[PDB]
Amino acid sequence: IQMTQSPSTLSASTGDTVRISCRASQSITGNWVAWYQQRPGKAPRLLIYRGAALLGGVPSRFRGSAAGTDFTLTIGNLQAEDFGTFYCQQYDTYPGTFGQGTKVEVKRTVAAPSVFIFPPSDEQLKSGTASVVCLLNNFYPREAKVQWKVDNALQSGNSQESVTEQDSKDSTYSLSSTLTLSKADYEKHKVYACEVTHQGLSSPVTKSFNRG
Amino acid sequence: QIHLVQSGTEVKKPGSSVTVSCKAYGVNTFGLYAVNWVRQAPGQSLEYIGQIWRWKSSASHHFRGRVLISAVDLTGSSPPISSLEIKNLTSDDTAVYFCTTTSTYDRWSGLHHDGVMAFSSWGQGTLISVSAASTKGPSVFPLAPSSTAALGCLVKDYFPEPVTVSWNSGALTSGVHTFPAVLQSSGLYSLSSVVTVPSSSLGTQTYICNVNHKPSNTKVDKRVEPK
Amino acid sequence: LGFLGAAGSTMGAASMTLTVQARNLLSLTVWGIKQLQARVLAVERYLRDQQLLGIWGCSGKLICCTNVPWNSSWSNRNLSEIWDNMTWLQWDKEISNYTQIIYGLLEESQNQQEKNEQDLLAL
Amino acid sequence: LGFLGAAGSTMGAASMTLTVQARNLLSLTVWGIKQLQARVLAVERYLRDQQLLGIWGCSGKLICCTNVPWNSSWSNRNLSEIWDNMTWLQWDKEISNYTQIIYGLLEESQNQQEKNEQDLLAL
Amino acid sequence: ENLWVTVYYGVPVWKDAETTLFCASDAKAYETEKHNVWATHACVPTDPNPQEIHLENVTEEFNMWKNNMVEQMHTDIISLWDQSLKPCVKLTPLCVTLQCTNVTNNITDDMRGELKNCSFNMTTELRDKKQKVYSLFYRLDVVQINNKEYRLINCNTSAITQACPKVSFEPIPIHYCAPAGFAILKCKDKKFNGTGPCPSVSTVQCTHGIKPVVSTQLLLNGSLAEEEVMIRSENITNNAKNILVQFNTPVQINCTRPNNNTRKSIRIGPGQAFYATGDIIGDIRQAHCNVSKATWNETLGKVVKQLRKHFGNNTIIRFANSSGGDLEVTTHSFNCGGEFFYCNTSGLFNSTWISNNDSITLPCRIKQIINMWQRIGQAMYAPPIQGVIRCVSNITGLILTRDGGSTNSTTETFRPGGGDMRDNWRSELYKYKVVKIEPLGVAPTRCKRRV
Amino acid sequence: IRSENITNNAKNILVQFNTPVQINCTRPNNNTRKSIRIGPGQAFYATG
Ligand SMILES: *[C@@H]1O[C@H](CO)[C@@H](O[C@@H]2O[C@H](CO)[C@@H](O[C@@H]3O[C@H](CO[C@H]4O[C@H](CO[C@H]5O[C@H](CO)[C@@H](O)[C@H](O)[C@@H]5O[C@H]5O[C@H](CO)[C@@H](O)[C@H](O)[C@@H]5O)[C@@H](O)[C@H](O[C@H]5O[C@H](CO)[C@@H](O)[C@H](O)[C@@H]5O)[C@@H]4O)[C@@H](O)[C@H](O[C@H]4O[C@H](CO)[C@@H](O)[C@H](O)[C@@H]4O[C@H]4O[C@H](CO)[C@@H](O)[C@H](O)[C@@H]4O[C@H]4O[C@H](CO)[C@@H](O)[C@H](O)[C@@H]4O)[C@@H]3O)[C@H](O)[C@H]2NC(C)=O)[C@H](O)[C@H]1NC(C)=O
Ligand SMILES: *[C@@H]1O[C@H](CO)[C@@H](O[C@@H]2O[C@H](CO)[C@@H](O[C@@H]3O[C@H](CO[C@H]4O[C@H](CO)[C@@H](O)[C@H](O)[C@@H]4O)[C@@H](O)[C@H](O[C@H]4O[C@H](CO)[C@@H](O)[C@H](O)[C@@H]4O)[C@@H]3O)[C@H](O)[C@H]2NC(C)=O)[C@H](O)[C@H]1NC(C)=O
Ligand SMILES: COc1cnc(-n2cnc(C)n2)c2[nH]cc(C(=O)C(=O)N3CCN(C(=O)c4ccccc4)CC3)c12
Ligand SMILES: *[C@@H]1O[C@H](CO)[C@@H](O[C@@H]2O[C@H](CO)[C@@H](O)[C@H](O)[C@H]2NC(C)=O)[C@H](O)[C@H]1NC(C)=O
Ligand SMILES: *[C@@H]1O[C@H](CO)[C@@H](O[C@@H]2O[C@H](CO)[C@@H](O)[C@H](O)[C@H]2NC(C)=O)[C@H](O)[C@H]1NC(C)=O
Ligand SMILES: *[C@@H]1O[C@H](CO)[C@@H](O[C@@H]2O[C@H](CO)[C@@H](O)[C@H](O)[C@H]2NC(C)=O)[C@H](O)[C@H]1NC(C)=O
Ligand SMILES: *[C@@H]1O[C@H](CO)[C@@H](O[C@@H]2O[C@H](CO)[C@@H](O)[C@H](O)[C@H]2NC(C)=O)[C@H](O)[C@H]1NC(C)=O
Ligand SMILES: *[C@@H]1O[C@H](CO)[C@@H](O[C@@H]2O[C@H](CO)[C@@H](O)[C@H](O)[C@H]2NC(C)=O)[C@H](O)[C@H]1NC(C)=O
Ligand SMILES: *[C@@H]1O[C@H](CO)[C@@H](O[C@@H]2O[C@H](CO)[C@@H](O)[C@H](O)[C@H]2NC(C)=O)[C@H](O)[C@H]1NC(C)=O
Ligand SMILES: *[C@@H]1O[C@H](CO)[C@@H](O[C@@H]2O[C@H](CO)[C@@H](O)[C@H](O)[C@H]2NC(C)=O)[C@H](O)[C@H]1NC(C)=O
Ligand SMILES: *[C@@H]1O[C@H](CO)[C@@H](O[C@@H]2O[C@H](CO)[C@@H](O)[C@H](O)[C@H]2NC(C)=O)[C@H](O)[C@H]1NC(C)=O
Ligand SMILES: *[C@@H]1O[C@H](CO)[C@@H](O[C@@H]2O[C@H](CO)[C@@H](O)[C@H](O)[C@H]2NC(C)=O)[C@H](O)[C@H]1NC(C)=O
Ligand SMILES: *[C@@H]1O[C@H](CO)[C@@H](O[C@@H]2O[C@H](CO)[C@@H](O)[C@H](O)[C@H]2NC(C)=O)[C@H](O)[C@H]1NC(C)=O
Ligand SMILES: *[C@@H]1O[C@H](CO)[C@@H](O[C@@H]2O[C@H](CO)[C@@H](O)[C@H](O)[C@H]2NC(C)=O)[C@H](O)[C@H]1NC(C)=O
Ligand SMILES: *[C@@H]1O[C@H](CO)[C@@H](O)[C@H](O)[C@H]1NC(C)=O
Ligand SMILES: *[C@@H]1O[C@H](CO)[C@@H](O)[C@H](O)[C@H]1NC(C)=O
Ligand SMILES: *[C@@H]1O[C@H](CO)[C@@H](O)[C@H](O)[C@H]1NC(C)=O
Ligand SMILES: *[C@@H]1O[C@H](CO)[C@@H](O)[C@H](O)[C@H]1NC(C)=O
Ligand SMILES: *[C@@H]1O[C@H](CO)[C@@H](O)[C@H](O)[C@H]1NC(C)=O
Ligand SMILES: *[C@@H]1O[C@H](CO)[C@@H](O)[C@H](O)[C@H]1NC(C)=O
Ligand SMILES: *[C@@H]1O[C@H](CO)[C@@H](O)[C@H](O)[C@H]1NC(C)=O
Ligand SMILES: *[C@@H]1O[C@H](CO)[C@@H](O)[C@H](O)[C@H]1NC(C)=O
Repeated sequence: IQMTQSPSTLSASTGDTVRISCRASQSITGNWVAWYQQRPGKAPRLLIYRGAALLGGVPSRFRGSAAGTDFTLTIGNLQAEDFGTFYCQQYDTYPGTFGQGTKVEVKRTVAAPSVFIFPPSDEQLKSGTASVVCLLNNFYPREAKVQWKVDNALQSGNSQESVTEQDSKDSTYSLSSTLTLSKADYEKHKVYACEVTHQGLSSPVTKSFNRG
Repeated sequence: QIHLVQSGTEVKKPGSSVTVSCKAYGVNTFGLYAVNWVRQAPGQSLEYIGQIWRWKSSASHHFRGRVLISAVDLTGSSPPISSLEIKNLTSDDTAVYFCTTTSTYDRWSGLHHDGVMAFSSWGQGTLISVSAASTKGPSVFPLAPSSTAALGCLVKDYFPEPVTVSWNSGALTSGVHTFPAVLQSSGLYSLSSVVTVPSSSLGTQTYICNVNHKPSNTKVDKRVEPK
Repeated sequence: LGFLGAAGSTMGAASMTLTVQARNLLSLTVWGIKQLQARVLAVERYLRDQQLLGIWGCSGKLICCTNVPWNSSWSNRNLSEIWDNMTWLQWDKEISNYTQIIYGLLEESQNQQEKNEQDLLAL
Repeated sequence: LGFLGAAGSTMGAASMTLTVQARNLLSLTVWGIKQLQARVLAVERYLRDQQLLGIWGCSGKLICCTNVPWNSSWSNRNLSEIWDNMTWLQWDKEISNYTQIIYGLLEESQNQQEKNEQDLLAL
Repeated sequence: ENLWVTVYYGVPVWKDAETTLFCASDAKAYETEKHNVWATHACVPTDPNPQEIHLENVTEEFNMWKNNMVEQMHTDIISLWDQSLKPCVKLTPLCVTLQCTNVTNNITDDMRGELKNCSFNMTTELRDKKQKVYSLFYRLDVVQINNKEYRLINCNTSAITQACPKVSFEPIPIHYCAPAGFAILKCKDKKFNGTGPCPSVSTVQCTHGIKPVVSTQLLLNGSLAEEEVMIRSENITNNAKNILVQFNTPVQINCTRPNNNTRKSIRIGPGQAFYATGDIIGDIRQAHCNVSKATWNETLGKVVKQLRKHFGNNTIIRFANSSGGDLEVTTHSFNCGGEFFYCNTSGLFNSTWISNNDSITLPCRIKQIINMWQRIGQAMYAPPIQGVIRCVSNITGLILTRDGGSTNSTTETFRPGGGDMRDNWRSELYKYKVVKIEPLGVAPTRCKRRV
Repeated sequence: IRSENITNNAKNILVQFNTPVQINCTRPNNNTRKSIRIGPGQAFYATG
């Protein structure tokens, strides 16, 4: 058997009711399904077993349900401690199998990022490398892609991204893109540009810089 | 009062062997508990490895003939301890291994289904880093501002983890966004830590980032200058 | 052989030895008090499933075939992996979610062929 | 719905809900003494009408049709003013003069088709 | 393809369930009688040949420390002693001051007062007149208050109730049977340590004979391990947890009260007699238990071999005598024919073990006022036995204890210890689990009831 | 109002309020229990 959770991201605001769904390949008529909650930088945590049985000590806000092939989890009256991956396990047949995850986030409101481009460091240049970076700050709906246009030319296959966790105070994200390239090629190119496409902006804003 | 505590983070050569331990405090015996070993890949879902249920060990299909699970009972000074040994490490064996335990004493439980269990108690994490190349110092490069803006510091080609970044000897904390490290294609790591400050104060106040590195014992302090 | 001897046998092989278990379920100092509540507790517990086994119509039987289908959402197993593969304890642990549903269908379906047979007796 | 819910319903409408009442009749300090005579008094009172319901042949049934006629001097009412008009309590109060007569005819007529069926089994 | 629900009755399935077990006593009054503090008359007759059914294919799980068969036998014996001590004399009139004098004095030994000759005033017959009586008391039961004046050890904290002199104190085996619809599961494992799966289970109607003998530091007349010495502790890494050893071979212990006592009756009231000690006919000797020096030595090297399975194969294990507490926890106290001994078990636990005919006499002493154990302001006076006491029994285990310091130290000390008679019942009932049988089942069978 | 015989003076009358009336009261003295031994294993709990 293999469980299939949905949706993979289920951002919701505190104080409401939430519902994770979990459909197994075949019918589990014994209700051999448990629900685990993982928080950032911690070990998983059992909430529900045997379909909809509450493990001792868990808040009574959780409420599972079994339907043969469609098992659900209801986080009613959401607090701030119930944000994190929710895993689906089935112990009906060997071996136990997990789902894939369901990240629960906060709602707040849509924001917009503040892009900042930087040049290859002069000290870093002497090392033989000319890596360049793109940095967004304090945006939302993630869903952000960085378009690297060098000499008015698209660039791909040499960009690495890193997104930080959701902020605790403002519930805001961040992202950084870096192009790793040889020092010699850096001089050959003329103009460097970073293009960002986000739902929070009316049009794709592009901030670029000139070599030197 | 069940408290499984495991070993610490370790980096192993791609081809050596490892042994993770898990001391079970609050577990009376391993004939009344089942110890299952599950592993979480860097960004994947948890994967089940093997178990010792009635003093008879087993491993899943992937790990058969390649993993070893053992356990000893309550003895005098230490608790029941279970250890997992992985031979012939590969590049994909780096994950946060977990030690788990379920109470099998009750026969009508539902936490266990005649051989397969739900994991009621978890360890804490024994992240194993299987990688090549020797430890490298944390060379730092500056993200000098140029034309409210946000500056920062760049650290790359350092290994293994971790590195702690403090600005102005850890004085300023507001606006600091230390992005998580990203593994490169040359078996190394890099990261960027930046801070957002008002433009008018760029020249009035100096900003310095502290690059700390435990494995290499190399601590580098750098000063950034707006362009 | 013997009371509970076929406890680890598959479901099929333990259905031949029902009368061994069925004939064993009935059988003022500190000793007298606790010997007198053992007798009382053993007739009220035996009469609890005799009444239940009677609203289902299986009064004087050890195996009774009923008029309610299996619904296949209670257990979607074969008729061979259930009767030679699973012991009675395993089957009970698996079907424990729907016993209170199957039990209520067994008596609502018996006082429906008790009025249908009562209506048919007048014709 | 519920134990005794159809108490004010006519005889006809309260005969559909028999299994509600029938499944509810069984279920050393000062508290312990009076909790122990409540259990004893409730298993014997339940076995008094199980035995009675068995010498009449209606062992595992909630409605049993018998081989004794009504005699029309016990109650000369219609079959419609009895089954939709009179509640069970009214009928009991009206027919309370002849219950000990009807009860003795129900068992003398059952151990007469028990010997007739015993004689018919040899042929 | 279509299936129908069919109910089965008498299907083998059970659940753990605590219930009220009762008696079966094989040794009913065999035309001999002498009612005791226990079963005898009132316990239901036992089967001439009990039935044991070996459940094949089945692996149950036992936990000797969450057993409710022993938390129910514990209160069945506190209340068998209460119900036999309510209908006889209460020795409240004996809270007078006694004018005790040493029986020997300049007679023998160092002038030790092992026995005192106490005379006191009491109201015999009429409640006005009180005549001067006397009796022999032990030094363990008189507290000097200040030929000085004494008083009974008990009667500033507890109420004495003389044990009725017709009941017998000799334990009679008791079988704990289960009502109909319940069964007791017996672990037929020969190396069972009371916890974990037992792959060889069995079904019995009720347990074997269990003598209700209570003792401290040494389990007398118990049951022996089939193969080897067995160590059982609730938490073998906790010093506060007792350790229960079980000998595969008994160690015989003989001991006596060689003084030919004589019971005498004192009238404490109308229709109430106090059974004191008149005198001693012959030499005044000391009580003592005897244990073979070689048999104890080899049986104590079997214990240290198993203690090395939990405390490292290479460690020095030394036994020491009990540290402190009541006279019943610091001494091996038992009850030999209605007489309560408190033997000094310091010559037994005086060893030290490193990793690679003669007798031992233990000076017991007698007590006559006995307090109840898990504590109450209550006591029992045991009337003297007229004659010479001589009983022999088997040591079948120990109740040990560890002391803190096993964090840096490379040695283990094992003081003996008792005082909790709940650890007396679970050295016998450790292998028994009570289950309840659920006989109704449903299953699809493709039957169909004929309409 | 409920009485067995509302025309009999020897019959009590039982009133029942629809809304409770709260009644607070206290023993404001900070007493202290002390034990007196009236016999062997018997204590009389007097006021010190
Ligand atoms: C109350 O009473 C109870 C009843 O008496 C009592 O219970 C007894 O408890 C003791 C423990 O105290 C039990 O003994 C332990 O049993 C453990 C279980 O071992 C089982 O499994 C292993 C492994 O089997 C796999 O591999 C083999 C092939 O190698 C296959 O054949 C197996 O089928 C299985 O293979 C599957 O699984 C693999 C994954 O593991 C897959 O890869 C594979 O594809 C398959 O899917 C078996 O070897 C064992 O068999 C042995 O015993 C049987 C019967 O005796 C023999 O016939 C057989 O030949 C073997 O000898 C068994 O089936 C053991 O793991 C455990 O062993 C540890 O401790 C002992 C000493 O105590 C050491 O000798 C041993 O080396 C282990 O020590 C290591 O591990 C501990 C714990 O982590 C470490 O602390 C220690 O430092 C050491 O680490 C070293 O070794 C590591 C390798 O393991 C290495 O990686 C490390 O780096 C390091 O160097 C021990 O033997 C005993 O069985 C119980 N008795 C009963 C009847 O149940 C209970 O204790 C009492 N209560 C109290 C409180 O005392
Ligand atoms: C561990 O288990 C052993 C054996 O199970 C016990 O040994 C028994 O100890 C008791 C107490 O001393 C013995 O009972 C006493 O026996 C005395 C001598 O026995 C003679 O009489 C019996 C019975 O006729 C014969 O079988 C035997 O061969 C001897 O000829 C008696 O003199 C005692 O009698 C006094 O007490 C009884 C009962 O109270 C009165 O009726 C008498 O009038 C008299 O006052 C007493 O009967 C018993 O015989 C021993 N059995 C064995 C097999 O040796 C251990 O005591 C026990 N230890 C512990 C700590 O529990
Ligand atoms: C002697 O202890 C009581 C004293 N007095 C009373 N009562 C007085 N009045 C009333 C109503 N009860 C008692 N009731 C129950 C009592 C007990 O079971 C009880 O504690 N033990 C009985 C078994 N045992 C011994 O053999 C013993 C064994 C080895 C060494 C020393 C003594 C231990 C203690 C009890
Ligand atoms: C199947 O049955 C089991 C037990 O028969 C159910 O587990 C219980 O679930 C409730 C729900 O809150 C808990 O309160 C109980 O504690 C659980 N059992 C026990 C013994 O504690 C299980 O929920 C059932 N399956 C489904 C899908 O409802
Ligand atoms: C048995 O006793 C030991 C103490 O000797 C207990 O072990 C401790 O458990 C607590 C609970 O988490 C830990 O914080 C301590 O570090 C442990 N100490 C040692 C020395 O192990 C153990 O929990 C007890 N067993 C049970 C089942 O309660
Ligand atoms: C205990 O003391 C009493 C005295 O109260 C002793 O009784 C006296 O014994 C002597 C010698 O046998 C007699 O001459 C007296 O007549 C006795 N007096 C009474 C009042 O009995 C008794 O012998 C002493 N017992 C022991 C064992 O020393
Ligand atoms: C028992 O009571 C008698 C009195 O009935 C006590 O004897 C008296 O002791 C006092 C001591 O001061 C003398 O003054 C009296 O003259 C004595 N009376 C006599 C001898 O008749 C005797 O001490 C008491 N014994 C006890 C309490 O053990
Ligand atoms: C003390 O132990 C011995 C065993 O050494 C007991 O004698 C055995 O008793 C059993 C039955 O109780 C017999 O099957 C053995 O054949 C006997 N063996 C020997 C050597 O006699 C003796 O009964 C025990 N005494 C007690 C418990 O008081
Ligand atoms: C203990 O002392 C009593 C005396 O009270 C002894 O009983 C006497 O025994 C002798 C011979 O055995 C008889 O001649 C006497 O008539 C007996 N007297 C009484 C009052 O019975 C008893 O034998 C002594 N016991 C032991 C073991 O020496
Ligand atoms: C305990 O007493 C028994 C007898 O009650 C002693 O057993 C005797 O042992 C000797 C060995 O020297 C044998 O010759 C005898 O035949 C045995 N007698 C019986 C009746 O068996 C035993 O030796 C005593 N043990 C101790 C330690 O005193
Ligand atoms: C256990 O044995 C030790 C020594 O064998 C005894 O220790 C004595 O304790 C007393 C305190 O009451 C000291 O005054 C002595 O000096 C100690 N003797 C030695 C040699 O150190 C201890 O009393 C014994 N305890 C028991 C219960 O047997
Ligand atoms: C029990 O026996 C031991 C030894 O047989 C006694 O230990 C003696 O204790 C005193 C002081 O406590 C020491 O002066 C002696 O030297 C000890 N004797 C030995 C041989 O070591 C102990 O007193 C006896 N009684 C108790 C209650 O422990
Ligand atoms: C424990 O045993 C040891 C030796 O086995 C005893 O040591 C004694 O120490 C005294 C010291 O004054 C010597 O006079 C004795 O000769 C020693 N005994 C032997 C047999 O040599 C120690 O007394 C014993 N302790 C107890 C409480 O019995
Ligand atoms: C009643 O009096 C008792 C004194 O018997 C008070 O208890 C004392 O409280 C003070 C502070 O509250 C402490 O410092 C003392 O140590 C306490 N003494 C004892 C013996 O407990 C008690 O607080 C008083 N209660 C009230 C309500 O005033
Ligand atoms: C069968 O079981 C399902 C599960 O709840 C139920 O909805 C349905 O009414 C039952 N009957 C039939 C005929 O499927
Ligand atoms: C059920 O029985 C049929 C009959 O041949 C068989 O083909 C099928 O494999 C069985 N199913 C299982 C799961 O064993
Ligand atoms: C009582 O009378 C009302 C009014 O006709 C009727 O609806 C109701 O059914 C009667 N009682 C019962 C139990 O039906
Ligand atoms: C009895 O039923 C018949 C059937 O039609 C009817 O004609 C007659 O009036 C009824 N009698 C009474 C008393 O209602
Ligand atoms: C127990 O399991 C074995 C394993 O082959 C089997 O042969 C045996 O039949 C089982 N027990 C019973 C009573 O059938
Ligand atoms: C009895 O002997 C003890 C032993 O020390 C002594 O203290 C006491 O004074 C003696 N009493 C009499 C009355 O001789
Ligand atoms: C016998 O006792 C001595 C010390 O008294 C000890 O050294 C020896 O090991 C013992 N022998 C056995 C076989 O235990
Ligand atoms: C004996 O010593 C070995 C040391 O290799 C240890 O592993 C073992 O637990 C000890 N006890 C035994 C083998 O019973």
